[PDB]
Amino acid sequence: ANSFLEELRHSSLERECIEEICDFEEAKEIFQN
Amino acid sequence: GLQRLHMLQISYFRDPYHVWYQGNASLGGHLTHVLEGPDTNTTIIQLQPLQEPESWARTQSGLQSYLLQFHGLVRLVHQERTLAFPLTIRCFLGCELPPEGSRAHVFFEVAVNGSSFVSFRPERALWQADTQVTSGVVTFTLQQLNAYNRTRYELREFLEDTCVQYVQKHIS
Ligand SMILES: CCCCCCCCCCCCCCCCCCCC(=O)O[C@H](COC(=O)CCCCCCCCCCCCCC)COP(=O)(O)OCCN
Ligand SMILES: *[C@@H]1O[C@H](CO)[C@@H](O)[C@H](O)[C@H]1NC(C)=O
Ligand SMILES: *[C@@H]1O[C@H](CO)[C@@H](O)[C@H](O)[C@H]1NC(C)=O
Ligand SMILES: *[C@H]1O[C@H](CO)[C@@H](O)[C@H](O)[C@H]1NC(C)=O
Ligand SMILES: [Ca+2]
Ligand SMILES: [Ca+2]
Ligand SMILES: [Ca+2]
Ligand SMILES: [Ca+2]
Ligand SMILES: [Ca+2]
Ligand SMILES: [Ca+2]
Ligand SMILES: [Ca+2]
Repeated sequence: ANSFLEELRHSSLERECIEEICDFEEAKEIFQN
Repeated sequence: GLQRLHMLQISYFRDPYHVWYQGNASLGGHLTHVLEGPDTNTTIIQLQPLQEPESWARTQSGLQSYLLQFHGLVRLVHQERTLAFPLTIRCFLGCELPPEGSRAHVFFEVAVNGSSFVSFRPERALWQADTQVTSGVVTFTLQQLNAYNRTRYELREFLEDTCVQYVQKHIS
């Protein structure tokens, strides 16, 4: 999930997809594939 | 009479990480403040002692925090969608108090490279595109601005509450 200016922080599977719900683009930002 | 505080900010971005700011503010037709400098050292001045030392220092602090957040948002749009540099952004904003007594009219319009881009709608505190050219950049910028309390409600409150009280106090 995104909060104000959080997206300037490096992507994090734990912070973004486990502690929060992440959308597909947020997941892709972690995969870097 | 129509009582108002206008604020203008021009931001020249040489690249994502460096910006030169140039701005000012006016109460009616009277110039009251100037802002100028690189992102690392932006000078903010009240031309006349309108606010006492402590209160001015608090206003300056809020403006410096805003500048870092504004730059941060431009850097984020670039990292996520790619922006073509150099670019110039102009923010023109303010509050206008009708003589009759109705609710203050406010605005916050953003232009990029001299053309209309996005602007704030205070009724529901939402941003809309002012350009009809669709792009990943416009869509993303609007998604971000419409996603947070900070860029919606806090921004509306700066215009409708902080700005309005400033006009009521320093013009009279
Ligand atoms: C009214 C008091 C007046 C005192 C005297 C005036 C001083 C004048 C001196 C300076 C000259 C004027 C020029 C600068 C104007 C700055 C505007 C400040 C607004 C501000 O602080 O906004 C805060 C929100 O910021 C945010 O949300 C940060 C981001 C905002 C969005 C910007 C939109 C640009 C879009 C860029 C996207 C990228 C596009 C890519 C091409 C909310 O205000 P607050 O913190 O006071 O809280 C109030 C709630 N309590
Ligand atoms: C106020 O700021 C604007 C930014 O576009 C600038 O063009 C204008 O000349 C400034 N006014 C003064 C008196 O410096
Ligand atoms: C803004 O204008 C500059 C200088 O003309 C140009 O190099 C740049 O691509 C433009 N950036 C935009 C439209 O975001
Ligand atoms: C807006 O910001 C967050 C939502 O993520 C929350 O902590 C806060 O309570 C919200 N604002 C208000 C006034 O409810
Ligand atoms: Ca998050
Ligand atoms: Ca995120
Ligand atoms: Ca992310
Ligand atoms: Ca954890
Ligand atoms: Ca979190
Ligand atoms: Ca993202
Ligand atoms: Ca992305």
